[PDB]
Parts: sequence; structure tokens; C-alpha cells
Amino acid sequence: GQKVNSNGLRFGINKNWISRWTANSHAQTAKWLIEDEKIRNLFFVNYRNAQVSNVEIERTQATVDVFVYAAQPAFLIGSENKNIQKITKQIKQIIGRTTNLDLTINEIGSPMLSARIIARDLANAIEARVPLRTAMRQSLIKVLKAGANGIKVLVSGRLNGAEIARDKMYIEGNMPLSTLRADIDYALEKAQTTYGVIGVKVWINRGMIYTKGLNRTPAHILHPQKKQPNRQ
Amino acid sequence: AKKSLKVKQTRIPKFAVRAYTRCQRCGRARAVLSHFGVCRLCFRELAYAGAIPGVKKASW
Amino acid sequence: VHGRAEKLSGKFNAGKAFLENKTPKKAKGKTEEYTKHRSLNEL
Amino acid sequence: NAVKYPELKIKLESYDSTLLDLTTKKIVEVVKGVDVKIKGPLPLPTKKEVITIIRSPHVDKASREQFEKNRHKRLMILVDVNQGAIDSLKRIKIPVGVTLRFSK
Amino acid sequence: QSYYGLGRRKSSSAKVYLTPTQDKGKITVNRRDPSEYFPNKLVIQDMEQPLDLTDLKKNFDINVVVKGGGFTGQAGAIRLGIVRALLQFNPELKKILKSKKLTTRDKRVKERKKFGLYGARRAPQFTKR
Amino acid sequence: MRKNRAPKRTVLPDPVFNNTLVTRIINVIMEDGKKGLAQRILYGAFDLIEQRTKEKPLTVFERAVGNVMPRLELRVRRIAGSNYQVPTEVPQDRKIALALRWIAMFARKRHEKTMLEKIANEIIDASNNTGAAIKKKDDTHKMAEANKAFAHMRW
Amino acid sequence: SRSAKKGAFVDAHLLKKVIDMNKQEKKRPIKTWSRRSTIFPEFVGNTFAVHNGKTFINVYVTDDMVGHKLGEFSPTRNFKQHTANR
RNA sequence: GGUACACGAAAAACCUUACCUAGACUUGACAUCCUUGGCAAAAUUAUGGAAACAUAAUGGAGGUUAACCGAGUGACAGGU
RNA sequence: CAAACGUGCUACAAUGGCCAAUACAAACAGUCGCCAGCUUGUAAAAGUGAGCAAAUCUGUAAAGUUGGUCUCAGUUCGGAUUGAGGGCUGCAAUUCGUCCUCAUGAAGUCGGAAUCACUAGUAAUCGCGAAUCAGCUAUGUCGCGGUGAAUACGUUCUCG
RNA sequence: CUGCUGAUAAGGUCUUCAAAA
Ligand SMILES: [Mg+2]
Ligand SMILES: [Mg+2]
Ligand SMILES: [Mg+2]
Ligand SMILES: [Mg+2]
Ligand SMILES: [Mg+2]
Ligand SMILES: [Mg+2]
Ligand SMILES: [Mg+2]
Ligand SMILES: [Mg+2]
Ligand SMILES: [Mg+2]
Ligand SMILES: [Mg+2]
Ligand SMILES: [Mg+2]
Ligand SMILES: [Mg+2]
Ligand SMILES: [Mg+2]
Ligand SMILES: [Mg+2]
Ligand SMILES: [Mg+2]
Ligand SMILES: [Mg+2]
Ligand SMILES: [Mg+2]
Ligand SMILES: [Mg+2]
Ligand SMILES: [Zn+2]
Repeated sequence: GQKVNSNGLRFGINKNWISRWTANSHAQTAKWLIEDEKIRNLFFVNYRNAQVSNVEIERTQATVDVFVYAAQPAFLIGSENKNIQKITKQIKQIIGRTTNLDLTINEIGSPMLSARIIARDLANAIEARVPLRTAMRQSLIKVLKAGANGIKVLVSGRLNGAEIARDKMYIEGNMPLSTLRADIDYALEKAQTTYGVIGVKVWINRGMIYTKGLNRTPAHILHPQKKQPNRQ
Repeated sequence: AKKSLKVKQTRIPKFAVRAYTRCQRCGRARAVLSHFGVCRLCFRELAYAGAIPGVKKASW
Repeated sequence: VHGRAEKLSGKFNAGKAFLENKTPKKAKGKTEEYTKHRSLNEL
Repeated sequence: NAVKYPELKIKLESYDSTLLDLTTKKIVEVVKGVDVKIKGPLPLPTKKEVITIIRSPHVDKASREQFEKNRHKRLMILVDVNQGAIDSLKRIKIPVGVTLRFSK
Repeated sequence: QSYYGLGRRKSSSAKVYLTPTQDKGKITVNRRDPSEYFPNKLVIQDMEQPLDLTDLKKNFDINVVVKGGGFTGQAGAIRLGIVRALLQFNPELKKILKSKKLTTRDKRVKERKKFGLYGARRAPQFTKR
Repeated sequence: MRKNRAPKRTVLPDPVFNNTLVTRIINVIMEDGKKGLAQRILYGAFDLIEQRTKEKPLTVFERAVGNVMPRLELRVRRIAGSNYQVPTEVPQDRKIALALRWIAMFARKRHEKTMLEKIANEIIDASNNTGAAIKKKDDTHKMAEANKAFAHMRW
Repeated sequence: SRSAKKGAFVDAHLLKKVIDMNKQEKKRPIKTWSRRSTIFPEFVGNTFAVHNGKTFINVYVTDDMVGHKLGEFSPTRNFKQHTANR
């Protein structure tokens, strides 16, 4: 049957919030809730070739701070910091010139075990007419070789352009979805194929969190150094 | 007809009671949360994505 | 033997006076100020 | 010596609890490192808001889930602070989730 | 040498003060005659149940403070408070009180209403045709 | 298909006459969860019994319930057409419960004035083996005696 | 129902038209959509064409119809006879 | 059918509104790409008006065009 | 709108109707708001006008207890429908808002074949709050507390 | 421990593929 969202079930217990701010009134709460959505959607739908794993937003009465974790931040940086100013102006237009922007790019360590970029690669391969069995097999084998626990990939839709929708699942390793202690990262993406839309959902297991607390700690960004700038 | 209705909602009317609250992300008119300015079906998505700070699932 | 008339005519006089006395006093609000979230007063 | 601020009533509130405890710990540590008599970091009842949302897109109003948002609240009143404590308080950098309602 | 007891029931606290006296117990609830505080619907015997079978000839002066609940909940709270204060005087009553189980919190509280249900456990009418 | 026997809650002794049956019949005449109202009804009826019979109300009540209290129960068991009944001996607890239930049901139907007097007169009438609960007990007893043959087969 | 201090209500475009057509001798039907306007004493003697929703039904006001709403003397839906289902 | 019927709809007098009648509009109420200037859009007061919209007014925050205000312009926007 | 079904509210009543005095909650919400007190009014409410950005101020607890009256009747039950006078919101209340007062007083006296929910603070019952909301016969939805039961011998039968 | 217990319009998806990594 239907299952609750893996991220939503674990939020507020073993996962911190992607946007951390306290608005003044109900009128401002909607504007701030929509502007952050616009910024995140921008960073995800465009500038996709940089493998942006996640973007967090942190706002005060008047100051906006953006933390963009990316696997290949060279594409965000551009040639001698060219596209950086373009995305800065895009964000400033999105929120407002009256505020102070503190954009900060962060190179994410051990990218392979991140469901967002795994799903994005899956969707890109699907859209590029790559055969599905080979695509999922190579993604699963590279994810496992990255040194993580089980990964479950569900790819549904008009499969290979067929007129009857199917679904194909590959679980390889233990994926306890009912357990709350487990560190399960879940992402979902849409491959826009010439025959319609394909939905790819990737669950990845990254061990068990044996330290009680609302995170306040990096999650698989720490194995190598996670120090990139563009801030003040 | 949805784009015209969204634009008309943003535009101020000539009477005060003419004004209604639509969702800001989507354009749904009914079942809009004035605390968040977002309809129920987009509030669920934002809460499951972690966008709204402090909105955790309730156990009572 | 009034046959309605007088009372409703007085009501109509009040209504016509209101219509002729309409003033564009359009507004939207009530209490003002005291809208902030405070801080360390300089951080 | 001067005071210039009698009965500084700091009020803290946040959607998160543990961050609030940590911020209160840092505040009390600094204010005891300076010569100020803290009344005490007491807690106040937490205002909990519950929103009920139908899961389904179209029908089945019976199947509906719930969400909560808690505004944890703490109180802390300082008797006499003086510049010697105010200047040190200027450099606290309270995290964004915490909210101050200083009342002087 | 006074004794203090704290009972609770159905979200209704009680603070019972037992004072040694030999001029009739003169039970008193929240500075008011119990016959006037309670509906006097013989619920008085409910709170006297642990103070009847053992003794009240010891003429304990009773100082009761109750804030919350209805009246049956308040009576249960002061019963538990009287028992718990009695545990501070000649603990030999502890065995006899435990025997008939007047020294355990009742633990019964009102359940929370559930969505899709007309109450804690009631369900809507079901039609098949 | 349950294979579990239900627990039993305490009956509680009555705090006036120290007779559990008084509390049981209070709970039986309970309606809308009004313990005070039920207790008032019972105690007013007992005072009217004092005023009329000039005897002990608890003794009169016991004499009424013991006389109304049945012996046999007929359990419906359908096989092919209609139902053939089965006489079975009842436990004492269910015996008392049925007696009290019949007493209350036939008390809340009599033609008289306030339910106080209604139930009081019903009790005094059942104390002398002449009443409506008496007729009910007689009917079930006669039906069981008629269908004594099928007592051997129960299920 | 309607408050006292507020009084009655007319759109005042109907009122201006009524005043003009009353000062003019050769009156003709006044085509109005304002069903919310109440029939003022000065309205008496004129004939109005109220928008029932589809067409303009003609109503001749009298010294008696004074007080009610202008569209109250015209309908909006019509039902006259059912048909047997079976 | 169970698994629809105080369900979508956690609010239909106007709006909502997607329906009917009628009065009006056409790269359009909204958006991008291009050749091109910004020395506006609002809001409100008059007359015609059922109101849309028209003819005249204060010609407006600003920042030299940033956003937006335009002309030309065909790809097109738009569709509950 | 000739009709039919589903889900609910109100009743057919002395375990009650009306009147007076009066005790005991939890949770939640609030600066175009919550509105204390006072004056006016038979009342909805109006005016004045503090307090509260809230464990501080506001949102009357009702069933329950006592007393008075009705005395088993289509009634001091029941409130539908209907006429009139007013209040509030709103440009605007006729189609199509709700509230108050006055007046009228349908059916209905426990509901056929047949069915529903429930295993303790549960059913039953009494109030309070919030969401969407200028306003709303939401009697709906989501929550909170007060009083508070009866029964389970057993799987022969019935549905899954 | 043997009551009674009858019927259900027509045509239809759904495996593309291992060549291989
Ligand atoms: Mg659309
Ligand atoms: Mg509205
Ligand atoms: Mg209900
Ligand atoms: Mg049925
Ligand atoms: Mg409409
Ligand atoms: Mg200029
Ligand atoms: Mg220029
Ligand atoms: Mg009475
Ligand atoms: Mg106080
Ligand atoms: Mg008052
Ligand atoms: Mg009474
Ligand atoms: Mg009749
Ligand atoms: Mg009546
Ligand atoms: Mg009306
Ligand atoms: Mg009768
Ligand atoms: Mg069970
Ligand atoms: Mg047969
Ligand atoms: Mg045949
Ligand atoms: Zn939405």
C-alpha cells in the first residue's frame, strides 16, 4: 500500500530542517516560505550539471544566508568567478535588493552516497535513452562501491516508451524503512522522456545514528574536506 | 482558466470584500492555510521536504 | 389610514441622506506600530 | 560602578528545544562569568499548534494526517548588568532559531 | 509533626495536610465544609474509605487544597493524598492499604479523539447498500 | 474464537445499607450517566418503602429480588426452521443481573406518578410474588418446562 | 433587517435616471440591472425593465410597491411541471 | 457496493466560479526571445456609463534604466 | 422540486419544562484582534473605554446542588412554518446571510420488514476551543475536559 | 442432523530483448 515519506517521518527527530528562520507575522511567513522554494527550485532545475546535493536557507529579520552543497562546484564558480555573479544577481532579484545575501558554496565530500544526485543521474540517463537495466545496474554498483549500506531504487512510468506502465525495483542490501534510528536519505526525481514522465525514487541507507540529537552535524560531507567559499 | 485567476487575485479589486486568499505556490483557491499562505496539498509537500521550520509530525 | 407611507418614507429619507453624505473614507487597518522581533539591541 | 539597566527581562522562544537549552546555557555561562545575579532560567508552557491536513488529492476526507509546531519558551531576568556585562553580552551570537524578546 | 500527601486523578491535583489532633477530625476541603463543597452525593464516603476502615478517631485535622478536575476527580485525588500522607504515619498501614489497593494511582485518563471517529472510540454509522 | 474469558470489575458495597445489590440496581437505573439522580431515585423509593410497609427496606428489597430471581434460561438455537429452545442453569451473578434488569424495565413502564413512586410500588408488589417481573419469570419458567425435552442437546 | 442608521439603498445611478425621467414628461421604460435598489417614493409612476438573468421584465411601480426591492417583483428561475420518471 | 453520498468544498449573496444571458478585447489579463527608447505604472477626481472601457485632469515611487514603463515584432502566450 | 436514499440535529417529556441562587475544568486563541468595567436598550447590540503581543489581560462553563412552580394533558412538551418590528457584517442581505423581540403554534405520545456503533474513563451524556471566515440554521470537521455505565457463559450458527 | 438456496450479455491488455558490460 501507501507508505509515509521517509524524509517526512524522520524530520524533527533525527534530521534538521532545510530552512531555519522565524518570521514576524503570518503575512511574512508565506512570502519567506515561497522565496526559499523559488531559490531551491532554481538551484535544482538549472545549474544541474554541478550535482547540487542540497541547499539550506537561513534567514533573520533582514539577512539571507544560503548554503549550497555541490559535488562539482567548479560549474557554479565558472571561469574566474563569472557565473557566480550571475547566480548572485538571480538570487538578489528573487528575494530583494533591500536584503543582504550571504551565499556560500560547499564542496560535498563522498558525493556518491547522496540520494539527490543519484536520482538526478538516474533521470539524466533515462532521458538520454540509456537502457534502464544497464542504467540501474551501474548506478547500484557504483553506489555500493562507494561504501554504503543497502540502496533501493524504484523507477516507474511508461517504461521504455511502452503503452502500459510498469515499475522496476532493485534493492541491494538491508534497507530498514520502519526503523527511525537508521540514516535513510530519500530523493525523488522526474525524467522528462519523449514518451512522458518517469518517476525515480532512491532510498539510500547510510548506517545507524547511535548519537541522540537533532543532527546539528554534517551528513556525509565530512569524509574529505568540506571547505569552499564565495561568502563574506 | 488558472493564470488569469491567479493574476486577478494578485491585482487589488475595487471592493474590499472582493479579495480572497489563493495559495502562493500553486493556484488552489479552497482550503488555504492563512498561517502559511499555502494550500493543504502543498503544505504536505513542504513539510515532508523540511521547508517549513518546526513543522514535525504529531504523535499527541 | 396611512397605508404604509410615512414610516418607510422616514426610512427612505434617512437612506437618501446617507447616500448623499457618502464620503470616500476607504481604509484598511486599525491598530498600528509595535511590529518587531527584537534582538540584542545591537548584536 | 553603574547599572543603567535595572531588571533586564530576557525572554527566549524557539521552534526547537535543544537549541534553546544550549543558548540558555551559553547565556547563563557568560552572565555568571560577569558579575550579575541571574534569577534563573525558568521554563514557560510551550504553545503547541496542530494542523490537520487531508492526505488524498481528491476524496477520502477520512484519511487525514496531522502536523505540529511547538514554540518552546524560557524566561530569564537579570537584576543589574552594567556595561561590564552588556559589552560581553554583545558578542553572544544567538542562533537563528532562538528568538529574543528583551524588555529592558 | 504534620504529614503531607499529594494525590492526583483525572488531571486534578490534591495537597492533603494531616495534623495530629484529639478534638474530632473535622475534615475540610479548600477552606469550605465538604458537605457544601461537594454535591454531598455520598461521595464523602469515597474519600473517607481509607480513613474509615483503619481509623479516624485519631482525629486528624485535614487541610485539603484541590485545584482542578470536577468533583469525583477531586475526591479521588484527596483520597490518594490522604493515603500517601498516611504512609508517613505508622507505615504499618501500608500493607492493609495495599491489600485493598487504595495506594495506587488510578492511571485512567480521558483518551484523545481520533480523526474519522465521533469520539475516542465511537465510529460513524456504516451503510452497505 | 476468542478463547479468552473476560475479567470482572468490582461490584463495590453500598455505602448506606452495605448491600452490593443496591449499587447494582443504581447502575441499572442509571441513565445519561447521572449517579446523583439514580441514587436520589433509589433512596427516595426506599424511604417510601419505609413509609408504606413499615419494615426494613433492605429486607423488603432482598425479598423482592430473591422472589423475582429466575432459575432457568432458554437459549435460542436454530437448525432448519424457527428455533428450538434449550433450558440451562444460570450462574448466580447472571441470575441477580437478570432479576435487577427485569425489575428496572418493568418499573419504568408502570402507569403511576414520578419514577420514585413507580419503582417503589414495583418493588413492594414484587415483594409479594405479584407483579410484572413475576409474570416475566413465570413465562420463561413455563416455556422452559414445556421445552424440557431438548435440554439434553445444547451444542 | 437592514440597519436604521444606514437607511435604504439605491445605486444612485438609478436615482439620477429616475429624477431625470420624472422631470421629463414623455417617460419610457428604464432598463436597469440594479435589483438591489429599493423602490423610493420618487420611483412611483415609472416603469422599469429589470434583468431577470436573461431578459428585461417590465414592472410598473405603484404607490403601494414602495419599500420592497426592485428585483423582488421579477423572477429568476421557472418551474411549472415535472415529468413521470417511469 | 464494501473502498461514493456533512465526499473534493478548512466557509457558493458580489469575488470564489470552472455554468447561462448580455456588454466589450485580440502577440492579448500573464511570460520569454529578439531591434529599440525610457522624461511610468498605480491610485483618485470629472463626463458618458449595469460595470467592463473610453475621452481630461494631479502626471508622479524611483533611477536614467535597475525592477519595471514602453513602441516594433513573429516565434507564441492562454485552455478548470 | 411531484419524488427516493445516506449522514446528522431537535423532539415525542416528570431521570422532565420554566424561574432564582450557586460550586467545580482542560486545551486552545487573540493587536483590522480578544474585549474587562460603566451607560443605554425587553434583547440581539450601540457608545465610552481601560488591560493584553500574553503562565500577567480577555474569551460568563454546562450538566451537577438547593429552593419555587407545573401534575401526565398533544400540555407551561415539541419547535417547524408563518406575519411584524429591530441588530451586525458587507458597495449590496429580493433570488440567497445570520441573530434578537413580539405573535402563530405542522408533525410527533417511542417508530414496520430490516440494520449501526461500542470491551473503561469505553459507550451514553454536558459544555469549551480552533482551522478556513468581513458575515454565515456548520446541527459539519478537528481537538479539550465534567459526570460516567452494562456485558463477554461460549464458537452451534452469521460476515470477513 | 438433515427447510429452501436459481441465475450473472460480447471482444479484449500486460512483457519489451540480451546482444553485454
Ligand atoms: Mg494551470
Ligand atoms: Mg471571502
Ligand atoms: Mg456528531
Ligand atoms: Mg441499509
Ligand atoms: Mg459567482
Ligand atoms: Mg519621470
Ligand atoms: Mg536611457
Ligand atoms: Mg423540577
Ligand atoms: Mg493574577
Ligand atoms: Mg460579563
Ligand atoms: Mg434541582
Ligand atoms: Mg398529535
Ligand atoms: Mg416549550
Ligand atoms: Mg434575506
Ligand atoms: Mg403524552
Ligand atoms: Mg478490542
Ligand atoms: Mg424456504
Ligand atoms: Mg435465464
Ligand atoms: Zn498549493
